[PDB]
Order: sequence, then C-alpha cells, then structure tokens
Amino acid sequence: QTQQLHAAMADTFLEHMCRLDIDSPPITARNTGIICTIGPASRSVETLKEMIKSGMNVARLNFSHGTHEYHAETIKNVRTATESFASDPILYRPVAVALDTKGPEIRTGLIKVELKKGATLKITLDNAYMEKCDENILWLDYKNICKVVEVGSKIYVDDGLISLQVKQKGADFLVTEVENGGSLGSKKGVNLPGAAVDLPAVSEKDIQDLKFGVEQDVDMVFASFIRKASDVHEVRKVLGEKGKNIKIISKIENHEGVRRFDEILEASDGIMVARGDLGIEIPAEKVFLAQKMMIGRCNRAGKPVICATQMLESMIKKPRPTRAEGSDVANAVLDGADCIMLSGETAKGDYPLEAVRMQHLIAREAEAAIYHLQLFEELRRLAPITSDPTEATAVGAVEASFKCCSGAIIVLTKSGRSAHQVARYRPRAPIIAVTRNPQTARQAHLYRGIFPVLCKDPVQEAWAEDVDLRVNFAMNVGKARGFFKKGDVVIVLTGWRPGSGFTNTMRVVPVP
Amino acid sequence: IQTQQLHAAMADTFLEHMCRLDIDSPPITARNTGIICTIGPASRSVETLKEMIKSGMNVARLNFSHGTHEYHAETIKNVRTATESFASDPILYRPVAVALDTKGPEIRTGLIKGEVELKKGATLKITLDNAYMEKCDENILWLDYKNICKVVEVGSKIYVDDGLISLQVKQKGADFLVTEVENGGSLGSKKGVNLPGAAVDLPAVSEKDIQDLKFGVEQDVDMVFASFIRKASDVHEVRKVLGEKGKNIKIISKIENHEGVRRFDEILEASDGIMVARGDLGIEIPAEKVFLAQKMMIGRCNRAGKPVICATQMLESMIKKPRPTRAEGSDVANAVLDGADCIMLSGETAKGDYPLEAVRMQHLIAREAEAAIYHLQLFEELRRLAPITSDPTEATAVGAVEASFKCCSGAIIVLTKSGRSAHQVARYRPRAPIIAVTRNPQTARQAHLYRGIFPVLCKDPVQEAWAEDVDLRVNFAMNVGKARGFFKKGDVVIVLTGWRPGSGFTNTMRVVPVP
Amino acid sequence: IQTQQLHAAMADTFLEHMCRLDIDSPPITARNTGIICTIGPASRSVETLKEMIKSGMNVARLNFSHGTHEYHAETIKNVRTATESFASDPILYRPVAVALDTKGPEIRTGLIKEVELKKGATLKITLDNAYMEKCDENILWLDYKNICKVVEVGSKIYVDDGLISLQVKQKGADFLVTEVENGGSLGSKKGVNLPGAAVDLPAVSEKDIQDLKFGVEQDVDMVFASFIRKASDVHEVRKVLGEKGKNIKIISKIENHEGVRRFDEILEASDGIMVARGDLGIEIPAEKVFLAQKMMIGRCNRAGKPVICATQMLESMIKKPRPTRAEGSDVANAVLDGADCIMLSGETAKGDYPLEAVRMQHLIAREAEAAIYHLQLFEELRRLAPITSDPTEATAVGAVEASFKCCSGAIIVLTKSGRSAHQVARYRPRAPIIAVTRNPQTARQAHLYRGIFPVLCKDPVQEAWAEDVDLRVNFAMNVGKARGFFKKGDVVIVLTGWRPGSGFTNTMRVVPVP
Ligand SMILES: O=P(O)(O)OC[C@H]1O[C@](O)(COP(=O)(O)O)[C@@H](O)[C@@H]1O
Ligand SMILES: O=P(O)(O)OC[C@H]1O[C@](O)(COP(=O)(O)O)[C@@H](O)[C@@H]1O
Ligand SMILES: O=P(O)(O)OC[C@H]1O[C@](O)(COP(=O)(O)O)[C@@H](O)[C@@H]1O
Ligand SMILES: O=C([O-])C(=O)[O-]
Ligand SMILES: O=C([O-])C(=O)[O-]
Ligand SMILES: O=C([O-])C(=O)[O-]
Ligand SMILES: [K+]
Ligand SMILES: [K+]
Ligand SMILES: [Mg+2]
Ligand SMILES: [Mg+2]
Ligand SMILES: [Mg+2]
Repeated sequence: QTQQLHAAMADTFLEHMCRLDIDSPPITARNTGIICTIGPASRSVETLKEMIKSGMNVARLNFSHGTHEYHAETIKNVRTATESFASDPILYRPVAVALDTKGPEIRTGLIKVELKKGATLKITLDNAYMEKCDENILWLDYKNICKVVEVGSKIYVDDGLISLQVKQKGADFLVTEVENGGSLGSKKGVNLPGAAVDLPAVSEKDIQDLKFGVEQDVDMVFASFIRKASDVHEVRKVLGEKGKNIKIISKIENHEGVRRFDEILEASDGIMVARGDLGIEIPAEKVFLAQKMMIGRCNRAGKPVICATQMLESMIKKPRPTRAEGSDVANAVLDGADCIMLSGETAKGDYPLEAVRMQHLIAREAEAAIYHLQLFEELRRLAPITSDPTEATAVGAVEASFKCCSGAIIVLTKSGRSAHQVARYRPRAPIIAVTRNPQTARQAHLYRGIFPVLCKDPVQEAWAEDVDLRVNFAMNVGKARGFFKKGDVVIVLTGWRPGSGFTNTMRVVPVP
Repeated sequence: IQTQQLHAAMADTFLEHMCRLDIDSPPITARNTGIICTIGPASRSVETLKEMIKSGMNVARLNFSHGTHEYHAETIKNVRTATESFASDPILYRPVAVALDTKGPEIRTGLIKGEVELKKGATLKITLDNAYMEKCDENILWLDYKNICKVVEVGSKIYVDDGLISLQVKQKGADFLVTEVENGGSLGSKKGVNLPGAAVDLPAVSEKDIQDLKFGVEQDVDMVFASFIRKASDVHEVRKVLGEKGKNIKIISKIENHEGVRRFDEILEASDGIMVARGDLGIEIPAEKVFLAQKMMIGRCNRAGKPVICATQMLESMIKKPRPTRAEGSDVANAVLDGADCIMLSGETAKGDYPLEAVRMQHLIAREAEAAIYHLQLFEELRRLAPITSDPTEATAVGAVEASFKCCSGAIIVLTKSGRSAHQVARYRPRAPIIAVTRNPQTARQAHLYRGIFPVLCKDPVQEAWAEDVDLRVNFAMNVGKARGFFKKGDVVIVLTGWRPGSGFTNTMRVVPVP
Repeated sequence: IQTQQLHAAMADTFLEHMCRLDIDSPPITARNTGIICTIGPASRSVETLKEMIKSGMNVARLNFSHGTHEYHAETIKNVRTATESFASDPILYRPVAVALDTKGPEIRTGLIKEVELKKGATLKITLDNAYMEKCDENILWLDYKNICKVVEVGSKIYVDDGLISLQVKQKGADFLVTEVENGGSLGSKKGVNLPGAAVDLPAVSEKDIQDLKFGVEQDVDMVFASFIRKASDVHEVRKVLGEKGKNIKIISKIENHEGVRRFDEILEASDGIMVARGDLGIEIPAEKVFLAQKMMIGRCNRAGKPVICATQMLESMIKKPRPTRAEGSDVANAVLDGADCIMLSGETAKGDYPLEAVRMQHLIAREAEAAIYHLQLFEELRRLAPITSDPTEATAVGAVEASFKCCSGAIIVLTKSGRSAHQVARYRPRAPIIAVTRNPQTARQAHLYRGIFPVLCKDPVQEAWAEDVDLRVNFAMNVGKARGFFKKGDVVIVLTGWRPGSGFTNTMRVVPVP
C-alpha cells in the first residue's frame, strides 16, 4: 500500500476513513502550494535560500507595514536566492512574488499599558494624542468612526483580544467600558463588526502600492477587505494594461465579502480565506463554515483558493506545532485548498524553516488521504458540457492517469491555462507544466498539483523537435526529482500548432 | 429541444432518470447495437438481400441444422453479391459479416407417416427402430438419439417441438419408451426434442459438426456460433477443428442448457463472445428463469469486454404479422438496455412473411433504447470495475471515451488493423459512435459484434509517407461521418492513432474540428 | 446458500448486482405484484373462475366495450360466487376485486357483408348507415360520424389492432377514398385508430355514463377509464360516479399522445394509472412505448400511486400452453420497472389456456421480485420522499427500514381505509405487507398496491379496544403461519394506532411469532 492505495479503493467515505493507515508512506511529490510571508526572520538571502530548499513556493510581502524601498529590497533578496539555483534548469524551482495590500484597516497610535475589566477608556481622533496613548486615552486612524459606531457597539483591538463597549458618543470622542483586559501595545488592529465602515477598498496609499508592484514586476495581488465585485474591478483598473497579467486574489475578511462571494469570485482570478480578520468580523465558531463553503465553490469554479492565517501560530515561539495546528493544515488540504499560508510563523518567528518543513510534511500526508474516487467523480458531474478541445483533452488526460496509475501528466503551456485545466480535476499524479514564459511559471504555483518547470534552451527550429525537446526536458526533471523511473508510464499533452489555446493532443508514453 | 434523452441522462438517481424519459425526444441518426439476421427461403434472393442491408442488417447467420453444404455455399455467394453491389462507393458502403451457426448435439424426430394430433392422456411409444424413421403417427415416434434409453427415467419429461408437446415416461424398454401425453397439440416432421435434468452424452462437436466447421474455414467466414457449449473443453475443441487456417474466425459460444449457465465463467473465459440462446434455454431451464440467466450473462460479458448476443423469439409475431406485439417491442428495448452488443432474428427473416419490416423494427427500437441509456451510471461503474493496467491502448481508450462525454462529441474515430483498438473503446460504452477505419476486410466485418463500432473499409492504395497515410484514413472517416449525418463541419471529434505502424501501438488521442 | 437473491441484493453496483443473479436461488413463497385478469367466454364459469383464484388472480376486469349490462351483471355474480366459496375459512380466504373498464371514445367498423385486402387496391369509407352491415373490399362503415372533419388527404388510418393501414387519397362530405398500404384480412366490428389527428369524441359519453352508474350500483371497486387525455376528463368520471360511489378508485388509462403529455396533470387527479399498451402502441410509434411505460411507472412510484402494466404481456398463450421468450422477458421487466399490477386480456377472456396464463404470471413476477435491487430502490425512494410531520408516514418509513434490518418475514398493518398499508407499500419492502381490515371494500382495493396482502376479519368487534387490536394482530399471525410467510420463532413488524378511527397509525412494534 503506497500513498493510501487501499484507502482510495473503498466504496464509502466511512470505509475510506477506517482504511487510513499511518504506516503507508506518501509519494515524494507534494501538490499543495506553500506561501510564506517574508519579514525580519526570513529576509536574508542566506535563510531565504533555505526556505526554497524546505519548499516555499510563493513569497508574500505584507504592505500594511514597511516602506516602498524596504519591500524593493525584499524582492531583490528573493530573486537573488531564487536565481542562485538557476545554474541548473533541471533542479531549479520558480518562486512567485506576491503583494498583499494594506487596504481599509484601522490602527491605534503609539503607547505613551494594562487594561482592566470595568475601567473606562476614552477614544480620541485628536492628532495631538496620536503618540500619547495610555489606559485613559486612545487614538485611531478612522476619522469617520463616530458616524458608524453606536452606544452599545463592541470595538475590538489587537487581533480581537481586547473588547470594549461604547457607553457615550461625542463629536470626536467615544467613552467605552473594557469588557476583557489584557495589555495594549503600539499601532494595533481595530475591528468593528456589524458596523458598516465607509473606508474605500482601494485607497490612495493602496494605488501607490499597486502601481509600485506593477513596476517591480510582481506575479499576484492579494487584495485585502474586498467586499463586492466593484472593488475587484477597481484593483484591475489601477493595475491597468501594463500589469494586466498580474493575478488578482481577493481576500475575504468580513461579513459582506462572505455574502457577495459569488459576485466576487466571478470577478477575481482567485480567493484567499483570510481567517484572521474574518474570525473577528464574524463569530469564531462560524469560520470553518465560511472556509469550507469558499473552498468548495472555488473548486467548483476551477479558480485557486488559499487557506490563510494562524495555521501554525505556536511555531512563532516553538519548534513543534500544537495538535490542533497539525489537524488544521491537514483539513485545509482535505477541504481542497490550492495553497496554504504562513504569516507570523515566517515573518517574525523563531522557527521560520521548521514551520515550512512542517507544512510540506502535513500537506503530503493529507494529499495521500484524499478520497480521489469520489472527488474526481463529483468534479465531472458538476463540470459543464463544453465543445472546447483543451478542456476535453484535460478531463481525458486526468481520467487516463487514474487508469494507468501514471507518475505524472506532462503539459506544454504558455499562459499556464492548459495546466490550469488539468489541475481543476485533481489528479493523483503531479502535473509538470513546461513553459518558456517565466511569469506563468511562477504563477503556476497558485494551482494545486502544478509543478512549474522553466525551459531555458533556445527555440529549436523544427517546431516538432522543439516540442520533443521540452517534453524530454520534463522527462529529465521527473527522473531527477524521483517522480518516476525509466520503465514508468506517463501522460503528455500538446497542441497541433504553436500559440496559446491549441492543446488537443494526449499521448501515453514510456519514459526514456 | 433536448436531443437523444440529454435531460434524462443528467438525472441524479435511476428513478429520476426513468421519470425524465420523454417520447418526444428524437434519437441520434447513429444506431449502436448490431443486428444479426438468419437467412432462409424468405431472404435468400440477392434482390431482397440488398434491401436487408438497406434496412440495417449487420451480420448474416446460416443455421447449419438444416440444408446441405452447397445450399449454404450459394447463400454465402448471394450475401457477398448483395454486399459488394454497394462497394462502388467506399463512403456509403457497409461491411456485412457471415456467421456459421452449428447443428451440434441436437435430437430430432422422424417424418410423419403419410399433421398427427396428440391427446392429453393417450399413450405414445418411442422407438429407435430405423424402420419407422419415416412412419411416425399418434402411436409410434422415431428419434436421432440412439442412446436415449440410458439417460431417461420412468417419470422423466420429454419435450417435443419448441417445448410445446410434453410427455411423461411410464415404462422403459431396451430400444423403446412408453409415454403419456401431458399436453397435446399437433405433431409435424423432424421436430426438436429436449431432455431437461437428464445428462445427455452426445458430443458438443460431432463428425458432421467437424465437416461444417472445416467448410466454413474454406468459405472464409467471420464467426462461429457454437451450439450447446457446456464447458471450456468444448470451446477448445472448436478451436482445434478451426485450426491455424481459421485461427482469426471468432468463436461465439451459445448457452442453451443448465450446465452452460453454470460453467459460464469457465466458458466465457475461453470464448471470443457469448450468445444467450433463449429458445433451447427456455425449455432446458424453467421459462421464468430465462431473464435471470440473460441479465447475468450480459452483465458478465460487459464486465469482461467480450461481445454478447441476445437471441431467439425477439419478434415472433412478425413471422405472420407486419406489426410486433407490445411484449416483443418491450423485449428488444430491454435487451439493449441490459447492454447486449447484438440482437438476432431467426424465423422472422429466414421463413417469415415480413423479413424487411422485422429488421426495420429492430433498428428503430434499438435506436430509441440507446438514447434511454443512463450513461452517467453505466460508464462510471465500468471504470470502477476496470483493471489498473499499464497498457497504453487501454489507457488511451478510457481517456478517449471520457473526453467524448465531456465535449459532447459526434464520434470517436479509431485507426485499427485487428479491430482491438476499437474493441477497447467499445467496452466503455460511449454515447458517440466509434468509427473504426481499417484496411483488413475481415476485421471490418467482425467489428459488428461490438456495440457502437461502425466499421469502415479503406480501399485507397497505401500512400507513402506513413504520416500522410494516417491523415488520409482519418479524412476518409471524416467524410463517411459527414455523409452519414453523424456530424457536421464545425463539430468536434476524437481521433485515436499510434506512434508507429503495426498492431498494438495506439497511444495518441487528438481532439479535432471537422473539415 | 442464498435465498431470494440475498447475495444479489448485497452488491455495491447495479452491474455487480446483475452478475450475481443466480437461477438456482429460489424465491420466497410470497408474491407481491397484483394480477388482473379480464373475464370472458373462456373464464366466465364459476367452476373455472374458482381455479383462477387458486392460480393467483387478484382482480377481475370487465371490458365494457363488449356485452350488455346484464351480461356483466351475471359475470360479477359468478365472480362473487367463486370468491365467497372460500369464505368458510377466514384464514385461507382471498379477497378479489371487481373492475369496470369503460368503452370510452373508440371507433369501430361495421359488419362484413371475412374479406381480404390488397396492397394498392383502393377502399372507400362511408358514414351511410345503409352499409353498416354490408362491408367488403370496396366499402367500409364507421362509428365516428365526424371523421371527415379531422382526417386529411395523406393521413394514415389504422384498422384492427393497427395491422391494416390505409392512406387517404380523396376526401368527400360523408366519404373517404383510401389506398391499402398493407393488406391482411378484415373482420367484423374492428378497432380504428387515427394518430396525429385530434378526435373530438367525448372522454365520457352517454353510454359511458350509463356504464359508470351501473358499476356504482353493482358495488364495484375500481374504474379503468379509457382514453383519458387531460385532468378535466378524470374530474368528469368523478362527477358521474358521484357521492354514492366516491370510494370507487379511478385508474386513468394512458392510450394516446395527449395522455402521455399531460400525464403529470392526469396522475395528480387520479387514484392510479394504467399503461394501456395496445392502443398506445398504435397511437404513438411502437418503438417509443417502452419509454412511455418506464416514464409513467417511475412517476407513479415517485408519487406513491398504483400503476398497471397492460395488454399483450403473454399473447402467444391465447393459442399456446407456453409463452414466447420475449413475453417471459416482458413480464419480468414490467415488475423490475416497478409496476404494482400486471394484466391479462385476450389470454384469459377468450384464450385456450386461461389458467396456464395466470400461473405463468405468478411464476415470473415472483422470480422478478427476488431480482429487485432493494438497496438502491428503497434508498432512492427515501431521498425523493417529502419531509413531512405526518405520524403515519414516519411510522411507515421506519417500519420498512426496520424490516430490512431484522430480515423480517412480514409487516402486519391494521387499516380501515387501506392507507396505512398504502404508505408502507410505496417504500417497497422485501417482506409482504399483511393488511388487516374489517372493511370488505378496502380489502379488495388493496390489491392495486404492490406488496399488500389484504386479509379480511370476520370476527365480531371484541369489547376492550386493546384486545380487539390484539385479536386482529393474532389473526394476521395465523394467516402468516398458514400461508408459509413465516414460522414460530420468526420476527415481525406490527403497525397500530393509539386510538380507533382512520389516520391514527403511529405505533411500530417488533414482535416474535406465537
Ligand atoms: O498557453 P496554452 O493555452 O496552455 O497553450 C499551450 C500551447 O503550447 C504548445 O504546446 C506549444 O507552445 P509554443 O507555441 O510556445 O511552442 C501548443 O501546442 C499549445 O497550443
Ligand atoms: O487495433 P490495432 O491492431 O492495435 O491497430 C492500431 C494501430 O493503428 C495504427 O494507427 C496504424 O497502423 P498501421 O500503420 O500498421 O496500419 C498504429 O499506429 C497502431 O499500432
Ligand atoms: O389506514 P387507516 O384507515 O388510517 O386505519 C388505521 C387505523 O386502524 C387501527 O389500527 C384500528 O382501528 P379500528 O378498530 O377503528 O379499525 C387504528 O389504530 C388506526 O387509526
Ligand atoms: O490578512 C489576513 O491574512 C487575514 O485577515 O487573515
Ligand atoms: O440456438 C438458438 O438460437 C436457440 O436455441 O434458440
Ligand atoms: O385498452 C387497453 O388496455 C389497451 O389499449 O392497451
Ligand atoms: K443451429
Ligand atoms: K376498453
Ligand atoms: Mg488582514
Ligand atoms: Mg438451439
Ligand atoms: Mg384500449
């Protein structure tokens, strides 16, 4: 029994669970993409190389902190570490760069502090106190707060750990009662659930950052606090035609984003289940519901989805994660998430590498436990009857791959989409996407199962032989990575002519 | 609005699928189930034999329990004359197989003394005395089976003429038997006799059977329907007689008795296909049990990828009437819904008053039945029970069929020499017709045994560049498709080829628009 | 090893289920599908009519397109004489329903001057009543006096079970000139069918009203209403049956294109449906019948209402003691489709082998019932069942579920109107439903539903209602033992109510047999 072969042959979901075996080793290929946030603990080229070794697929820059040149330097360090392996196209791994926006977030000022259950707290908009915060007065970013808050509303501060109830309202001040204490630091996040904030989804600073990313030639944008389709369209407009290829991933962080989800998903390249803010904005017991709902609909719609925030919190201070954290990652993968994300764990943690290694390990185990019979089956029934060659070839390829127990599905692609279409049907076997486009190579990490492979060889002449060469390139990468051996059987997808959108050929071929 | 039960096939449950079946939903012009017609007095003329091909006959059956070698030699000639009369156009031409159905170990009566009527109660004597072999009446009756008195019993039931006459043995003699008529009816000349629950010792392949098989090999037949097969060793005997000169001739075992049903897995395994011979079976085992046997055998053949023919009395009524009974229409439909590769007419086309109308009716019902097939559940269950194999051809076939459901394709075009590339696509039961393009005339004719395979014979000379030779055969299929109304210009199609010439290199699937 | 296809029903897939079907696995002695026999010259005698009950006839059909009112009045008397001849023993006694099948809006020819028709030779059709008994190869008379208004130059006219076909060449005022398209010999008073032509004959005619009112008086159990085409036609039958016969079940017969199309409309207004294949097979194309049949049986199963598969199930046996392979196959499939009842017409009305025909239906239905994939069936019937807060329904589903679990020999159900039993039936248990009632009419009507064994209690109403219940439960218990449905040690499901009167069933008990 390899990678839960006996588990996947079961008739029922329950019999499948019962047959799950801890002593059944997974395949060396790991399908779920890993996204790491880069900060003080992971910024050095030296450790940044080791994160790629450990399995980081995408690098996140959080734009709610740091200056433009702080990030410009981070990107440089990432590309230095990444291209340090470029001297060997076979073992080399593309690494994407992601810009996560600040967005319409509310922050406190600087502390001059411990708060007590009962003791009152005044909230001012007076900029004279913006660096003089204590147990009596507190300053905020949101200068229009007094228009949307209420006598009796709950205000949450610092990851929703401090809660306050508004007793009295003023013109530019609010009198609150501390409902649960804890200590208050500098520049902390503020939430207002059940209160319709009027801050724009794309602000002035947001426009600056997006235009900056376009120039830094980023791969994707994680747009914070998206609440409707019109907000997604605004991000597109700002990115413009110069960055029209940059992927837009909408972050669902609030009640409205959950509710107008179908509206949003439709207008976006992908979705991130931003659990941090979401866990404050809606009740904490409801998050798993939202998470599973969104991952399912993304799976149904073939668009990428990232499970994010607090997946391994413990590891910010500890070398081993809690049982619940290990359980959380596994389930996120079993839910069908394309990518999983580390934040604090890799930005400011004491154990950034161990945290990444742990994500690889769990995702690989979780991928084996996937009931591929029922999954692929249900994904067919819900797939549309289409007369598009590419789609038909993709379904057929995945189907063939389950039948001949193949080691990989090799796919030649320019824009990435040929590979995207194979991925949405979730084969067991890894999809090796061979492209010459460096950007689509990096972007391919958003999709579950896609192993992007960048070809550096010059364009041969006879297009037939040029194809063959790229196919053999994939073949060598496969052998070297231990995805398959010599005698093994493999699926190869090509097109009848050059250019995007002509994939129509599936071949079953033994390995050289 | 809603073609070939598209709304019916999209249902979640088998019951919801039945409820959504709509009489006003027209089927596709392609009909997948093969039709096999028995040729006799009513269908022997080249002239009417042409019209049977027009109507949809795919295979011609010669029943070798009647007629002389040269009677059949002439029938075959007439068949090939009618078939090649369309050969002047490779696009509209249809290959037609020839089948030899053996006499086998059957028991017959003698001739009625110069129609005798039998009465419930009146006794009847059965003699082996060859002096009475042409002097049969209500008192004496002669038989073929000279070893009958060794396997029959005082109290055994003997059935005569399609099991319509029944007799109980009262006394046993050395060469005679005294019986009591249990239900009457009139007795004719040379009628079939059945002995259920009595182990007959007649050989499966007799001397006459060997003569007929060797004759078929020489007449270059396509398939053998072997009567009264009871075990694997009987199948192996047919192989041996057919020899190396006729090693390509398909062996279809006919299940006609209790033992054949029981050692079925043993038999199917050793045979190229199976025929559910309902006529004799319905006498040999209880009539209420036939449907069980039928459904069991069709399912196991579907599981095993081997062809299966539902046979005998599918449209009896039409021997004398232009319209079939409601039960007969229902029977054909169910046979197809059960998953039968071919359906067969016997008396209906051999000696009937309406041979053509009988064939037209089979086409019509089979086409309607094929639309009503719950393809979601069928294909699905055929995957789960398909073996995990590292054979390129098989993987390409499954993927092709899968792709065809996805892009709603009009056909799956398959280049094949031996037929097997096409066989492997057929066992997964696509909606779309499989157009099998071959140069081998024999595999073209044999391809009719498999559900969904449209054999197409290429007469063009071998082009040079093998690449272009392939392209030409692919375009040949394309033209046949357009002309037959299987697909139009803009339509999407699946094409299966190999990486090099020779059998067993199919590994390439292409999704291609039609010229 | 393996009783009534136990190994076949344990399969994971429909295909694996087919493969595991075994001819050497004997069925249970209980047979669930109801048998309906048409009574005529061959089966009219009290003496043979007793033997039909012995063989398994559950309902008796009277075809009202032939015979006079007193012909039928006599037939009914003979049926009730044969039936009550077993009444001297309540345990072995079997209730037998009486059914009135209407004539309806049918078209007939006149009397022959038999005459032979030839492909090509022309034929004139007259409405002139002077020729109504002078029919030959040149002239032919008809019932439908408004025919010339709905037929066309080029229309096809079918005569005698759709075996003769004619094409209209010229149209007149009261005549039609046709060309014979396929011959055959023409007899007296034969059925005529006009497909694709909208006939304006009323669904319930004057004669139909007379027959319905006659049935009400003869205290019939059900009405098979011919040529129903819309819900308004069903409502007309109700009105005529009135309040004096409001308990008489209305089974609509689907015989034409319009009836198929407005089926949901019809089924919804009717107590049940009959797939009248004879006329339907002429009215719509013969290749399309199986589709219609399977569609209608499925929808009736979904809707919990009875459905009868009818006409030409065993034609061969009108003249032969053994049926054709196709006929044996047809019956089986009709049962496998989920039909509540199967019907013999010519086979028992005018056949040479009425008894052998009934015995054959028993035998096939019993084999077919064993082959039923009960896992998938019951399962799909739950998913499509409505979430209801009705006690009776909940108790029925739970009972059937319990019966699959404890491999029970029966489900015993006390019922007055029959409905408690109807609700258990629609979920299709393996085990036979023994419905114990005192109402003689609901006992006879219970035969319309698959699986229901109606049992009539003749004992006087005991006093303590608790003991009165117990007695009826023990009555069922004795009937079960005597019929060989179960033994002493066996386990059984019992359904009762908390108080007397209809619609209080809410109690399910699992009980060993005395
Ligand atoms: O970007 P897409 O839509 O995946 O297109 C993939 C294309 O790549 C090919 O494999 C060849 O690519 P090139 O044109 O770059 O040589 C085509 O056959 C196919 O149409
Ligand atoms: O059904 P078969 O006998 O395996 O035929 C499949 C063969 O057809 C082909 O497409 C053409 O074969 P030939 O060139 O020998 O005619 C081969 O590539 C492939 O091996
Ligand atoms: O099917 P119905 O007409 O609702 O009959 C069920 C009724 O029969 C009983 O089992 C017996 O009551 P009766 O004595 O009135 O017949 C009741 O408990 C129950 O309400
Ligand atoms: O921004 C995030 O990652 C969040 O809110 O979880
Ligand atoms: O062999 C046959 O076809 C039969 O017995 O019916
Ligand atoms: O009347 C009928 O029963 C029919 O037409 O089938
Ligand atoms: K024969
Ligand atoms: K009638
Ligand atoms: Mg956030
Ligand atoms: Mg035979
Ligand atoms: Mg009728």
